[PDB]
Amino acid sequence: NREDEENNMNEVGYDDIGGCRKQMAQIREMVELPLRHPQLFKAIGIKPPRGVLMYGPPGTGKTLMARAVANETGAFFFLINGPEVMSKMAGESESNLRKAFEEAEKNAPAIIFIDEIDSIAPKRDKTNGEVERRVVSQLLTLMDGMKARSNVVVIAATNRPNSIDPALRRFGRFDREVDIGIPDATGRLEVLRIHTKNMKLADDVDLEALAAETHGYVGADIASLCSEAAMQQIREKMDLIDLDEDEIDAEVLDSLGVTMDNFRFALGNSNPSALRETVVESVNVTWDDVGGLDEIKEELKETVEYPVLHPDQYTKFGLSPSKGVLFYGPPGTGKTLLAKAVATEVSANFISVKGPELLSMWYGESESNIRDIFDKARAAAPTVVFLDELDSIAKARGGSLGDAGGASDRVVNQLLTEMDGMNAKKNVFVIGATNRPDQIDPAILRPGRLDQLIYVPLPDENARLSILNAQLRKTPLEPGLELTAIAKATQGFSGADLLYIVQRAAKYAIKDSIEAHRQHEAEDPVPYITKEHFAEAMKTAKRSVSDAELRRYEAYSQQMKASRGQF
Amino acid sequence: NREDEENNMNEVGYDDIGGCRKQMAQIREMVELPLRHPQLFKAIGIKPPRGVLMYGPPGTGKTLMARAVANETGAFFFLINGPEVMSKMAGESESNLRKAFEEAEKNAPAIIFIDEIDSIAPKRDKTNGEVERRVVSQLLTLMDGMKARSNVVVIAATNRPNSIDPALRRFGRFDREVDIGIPDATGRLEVLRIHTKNMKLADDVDLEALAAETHGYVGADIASLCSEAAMQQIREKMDLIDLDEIDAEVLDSLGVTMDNFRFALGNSNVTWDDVGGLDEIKEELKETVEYPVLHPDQYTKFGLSPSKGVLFYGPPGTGKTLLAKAVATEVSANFISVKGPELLSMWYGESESNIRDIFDKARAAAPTVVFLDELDSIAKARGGSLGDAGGASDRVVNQLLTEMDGMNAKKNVFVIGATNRPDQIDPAILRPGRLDQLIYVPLPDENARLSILNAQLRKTPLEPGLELTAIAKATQGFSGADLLYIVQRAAKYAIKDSIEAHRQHEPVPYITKEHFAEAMKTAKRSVSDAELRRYEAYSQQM
Amino acid sequence: NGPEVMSKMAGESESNLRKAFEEAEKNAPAIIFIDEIDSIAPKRDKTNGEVERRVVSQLLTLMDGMKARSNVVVIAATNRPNSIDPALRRFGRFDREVDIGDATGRLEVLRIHTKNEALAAET
Amino acid sequence: LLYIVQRAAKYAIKDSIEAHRQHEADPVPYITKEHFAEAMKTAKRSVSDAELRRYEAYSQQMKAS
Amino acid sequence: AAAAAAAAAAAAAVAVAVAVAAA
Ligand SMILES: Nc1ncnc2c1ncn2[C@@H]1O[C@H](COP(=O)(O)OP(=O)(O)O)[C@@H](O)[C@H]1O
Ligand SMILES: Nc1ncnc2c1ncn2[C@@H]1O[C@H](COP(=O)(O)OP(=O)(O)O)[C@@H](O)[C@H]1O
Ligand SMILES: [Mg+2]
Ligand SMILES: [Mg+2]
Repeated sequence: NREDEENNMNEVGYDDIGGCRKQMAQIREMVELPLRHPQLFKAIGIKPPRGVLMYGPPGTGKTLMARAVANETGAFFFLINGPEVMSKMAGESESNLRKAFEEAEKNAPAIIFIDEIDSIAPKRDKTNGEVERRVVSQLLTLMDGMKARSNVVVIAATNRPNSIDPALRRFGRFDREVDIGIPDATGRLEVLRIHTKNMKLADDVDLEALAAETHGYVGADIASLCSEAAMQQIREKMDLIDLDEDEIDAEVLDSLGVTMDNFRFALGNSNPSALRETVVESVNVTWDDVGGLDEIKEELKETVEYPVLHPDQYTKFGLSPSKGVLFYGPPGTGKTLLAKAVATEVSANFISVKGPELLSMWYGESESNIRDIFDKARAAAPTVVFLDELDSIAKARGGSLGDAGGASDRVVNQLLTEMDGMNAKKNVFVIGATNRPDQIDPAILRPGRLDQLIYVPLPDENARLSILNAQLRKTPLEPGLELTAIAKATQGFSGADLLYIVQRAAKYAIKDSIEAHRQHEAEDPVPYITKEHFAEAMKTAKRSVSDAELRRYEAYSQQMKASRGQF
Repeated sequence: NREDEENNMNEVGYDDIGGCRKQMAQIREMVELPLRHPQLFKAIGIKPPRGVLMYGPPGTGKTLMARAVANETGAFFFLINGPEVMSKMAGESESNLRKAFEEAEKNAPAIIFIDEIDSIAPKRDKTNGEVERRVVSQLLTLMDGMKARSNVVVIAATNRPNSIDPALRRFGRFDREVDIGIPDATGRLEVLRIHTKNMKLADDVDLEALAAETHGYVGADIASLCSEAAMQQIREKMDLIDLDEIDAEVLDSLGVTMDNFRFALGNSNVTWDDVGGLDEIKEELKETVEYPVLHPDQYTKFGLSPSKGVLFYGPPGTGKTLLAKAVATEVSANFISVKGPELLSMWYGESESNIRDIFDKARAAAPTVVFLDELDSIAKARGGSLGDAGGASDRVVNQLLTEMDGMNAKKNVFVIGATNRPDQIDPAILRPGRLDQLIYVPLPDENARLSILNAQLRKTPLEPGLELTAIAKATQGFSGADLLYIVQRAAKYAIKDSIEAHRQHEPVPYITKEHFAEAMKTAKRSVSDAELRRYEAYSQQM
Repeated sequence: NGPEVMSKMAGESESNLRKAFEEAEKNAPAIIFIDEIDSIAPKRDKTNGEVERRVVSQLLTLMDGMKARSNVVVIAATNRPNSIDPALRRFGRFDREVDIGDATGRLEVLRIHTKNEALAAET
Repeated sequence: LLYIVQRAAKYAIKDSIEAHRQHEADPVPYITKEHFAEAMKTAKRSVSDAELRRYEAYSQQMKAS
Repeated sequence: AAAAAAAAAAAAAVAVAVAVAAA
């Protein structure tokens, strides 16, 4: 049939499974090479491996590679789904396995693909039931016993190889474990090229930029990105085209394409599947929103982007990048705002954490959560981890009286060994924010964990002008007013307090607008906030931070600065 | 057939779901368009998404929407529930899943709805059972595999998506996670109209006010409310007539008054006049509260989100909770009253979970006003604690800070604080953006307390004249709570006098002036002068 | 009956309930009296069995759904009404709860049972 | 010391990328003295005197034991 | 006229531990 002709040509292959060549090379070796040239193996006098375990995070290409091998190799293929074999009748799962292996051996020199063995082969010492123990023992004796495996090779796929019987992880049963892992930039580019081979893309789309901007996508998310971009484009073109009660007009199908805007929208919308648990609600901030603190903004941009944008120079200079920063100062100065701006206008992934957000009452579960979040961050690198209000989760362990249950000390030790310990040195930048540095563990503020401690001060005159202009960028204003007097009058306020003044100006303008609007309906009077509203909104203006906390923050600042002396 | 005609009419479909147009748009885009015009998809060269995970609170209309789209489309519908498919023996739950998918793919192009999926996918890590792991693996293999499925769509329903195996929320299994949230005022109006398409109303019936006063009732709640109100009407207008073993001309006069719906909302799951004095505080709070909600268009035009927090501090029994309740009644926003020491816990890391839960509920049920009563108990001075309880207090105050002002979407949530000792609070909550306004509630003057007495006597049977000015001027040191106690004592004295007078007979319908005098003869003062001096000093230093 | 319907044998319990309901809906508009419903209402949340939760879902399907009931009313009976499902106690399935909890009624029962004051006050 | 080295490398990277952008509008094959001079202005000693005294007191107690 | 058998699993309770804060 016509559908069969295209479907037959639609069979996957080696060209379709691009993104990881080394693992592909190993699988190709084992599956084909002893079948193409057995004479060289008998010449060298050894038999090849005949067992594989493909493992990795979900959606990387394991089942796809198995399908590709099935389509390419001319040998007989036998697929076994995981929970397909066992039934209620005692002694039937083993009968099914025996029948499967018997068919494979009797038919031809074949391949057996067993999908999701983590369910069929758990650790015997841990399981309490009996049928699973019997079936795993059956699989062991069937795969490696006496007079077994006459030219048969087994392939396995799993998302969690650790939960496998150790007796299965040895030579003869599963010879070597192929790691089908997260692709790199070139791998993502290759995946994009593969998925955009049959699509009618526009002439203005380049895939290099997309591959560069997408970071932690596992390759199953690239298909999602392509599908979502196609969906946006078709939605846009259908809002124009008629309801199309009949068959779609031939005039629109001849002119179809997907522009860079669709892909960009999908990229801004999509998120890697691994981090879908830790997604952050869409909050919009931009660098133009953060007034003042220009040096800090520039330095943060550099320290977050240079390891990402320019890794070639780093590797040519032969040194690592810096992966830490701490913000400390009076409250409301803009630390959280800087974090939001980073999360919005930085390409690397973002992980947001509240203060106690990961603390549980169970034993060791807080440390389990810490390990989980850092493992996610390391897997989906480059990544930015924001630890808001650090002093809640990381205090001076053992100082004064420790935790009664001794849990704070354990969690801070786990945090220590996750930020600096035996690891693979991935791109994970830790952003810290606190307003009480004296209660922080000295072992966290060391270089290599939190390198540079940036102090955000109260805004000066120019910073006040900058923040006022940033806050009033989108409001409608008359040309008459000038904010320099507003900035000068304060002399001690913070960005939060200036926001409060602007808010009261807005409320007074709102009151006047409603008061002037009601008479129009009873029987656009103030399209902008006038100088009177600002003049009258400061009547209830009071300083936010007192004179006792400010002196403490400053004194800590000079205490830190003094140790830098003698230079 | 008589029932056959109702079968077609009762067939759920479009216009039955109200308040989820965007989500309905996405779902119908996924379900109908590829089945309506597949030639364009074959031309563009990309398979459609074929998996959805609808989530949200229970009883919102997830099953309704799935059934509606399925019945509208020509696809076969098969429903699978959580507990029904899982068993105790070994090796049949996966068989059930396999048979379901097999017959669905064998019969016709079908739409499958797995209701309550969170009971089948426990994440394979926080779970010890073996059958659950095996069924999760079977579900994964059925959804994706060597020629797994074709021309079939799957939808799931859950309340806690986080408690699902991440391998299920991958492209090809669950493509787009649609949020079926609580509906707004417009959604509530349209669902009321939808549910009232067949019932007969009265002339003086409006649904906008009903949508206004109803806050958290969603979907099935609305259906149950309407059904039981109609049933009560039917039962009420059947006993007052003779129980005939009946003329349609008299039966077709049923209607539905408003009082029926009033008590319907009163039994199913104060006012501005009740507060005396505090006029400037009342009007300031009123503007700050209902200006965002009554005029959102102009705020969008100006581009500035409003302030949220307020803090009252002063003597107890003054009416902070009274103002909070008045707000809860005077705006449709939900009210969440939480006491100070209520959130604490001897366990480790549980007060934090409590705070996360209450704030998540407040943000989910927006607009909302959250009343933190006795905030001094939680938000202790973060520095001078020096103890393990001090560490716990530091933890909880940090959680409060990061929750009320943190990486959030800025939903409409208003935090109201109330304390009688404002100088034991960390000055991080008091910064603008968390709790900007510092309102001081003083002891009421003579006119204020007279108005308080008048408001308290709003519905109390009273003589034509009581001369409240004397009692008002003779209680210079009292508070609103104390005045309420005096009024209650007078009422109980009148009640017992009437009971004693009528006992001999078996007398005054209104509280007499003599009764009021002998009730005022006993009184107590709950506030000293030192507390007033402390509050005055705090206000002066502020 | 509650414990009678029990048919562990290849989960025939749901078949028994279906046959019962079909028989009540087949002949005439009738009245179904399911006795001792607390034994077959495992709240589907504290129970760990299989048939219980399966027969709870069968009852919730037979009581509400597409063409669920056509002019037929069901009656239940229990001792502790708190061990029932919140989905079973909903409107449309079990929308009315009647409290059948005196001395004059006990004396009337004593008079009508002995037809063919201390006895009403002591018992 | 690693922090000093990292900061010097960062300034070198900055100068290199700035020079490249100028070129469009190997300039720095190696790290210069000025890079260290500018990067050493924010050098901090992580270990404090209190912790140093605690550690040496523990060591002397171990010796005396 | 032929018999048969069947093996089925059973649930088992599991203990736990929990840290506790204190004053
Ligand atoms: N948004 C809604 N609009 C109209 N009716 C609704 C809505 N949500 C629920 N209902 C009503 O509630 C009843 C049960 O809803 P259900 O489908 O069980 O909801 P959910 O899937 O959210 O649990 C239905 O009969 C339906 O008429
Ligand atoms: N201004 C007032 N007008 C009327 N009743 C008042 C007033 N102030 C206090 N009350 C009465 O006092 C009682 C308790 O007041 P409440 O709001 O709990 O006080 P607090 O502000 O100390 O928390 C209420 O039942 C209320 O009727
Ligand atoms: Mg796979
Ligand atoms: Mg902050």
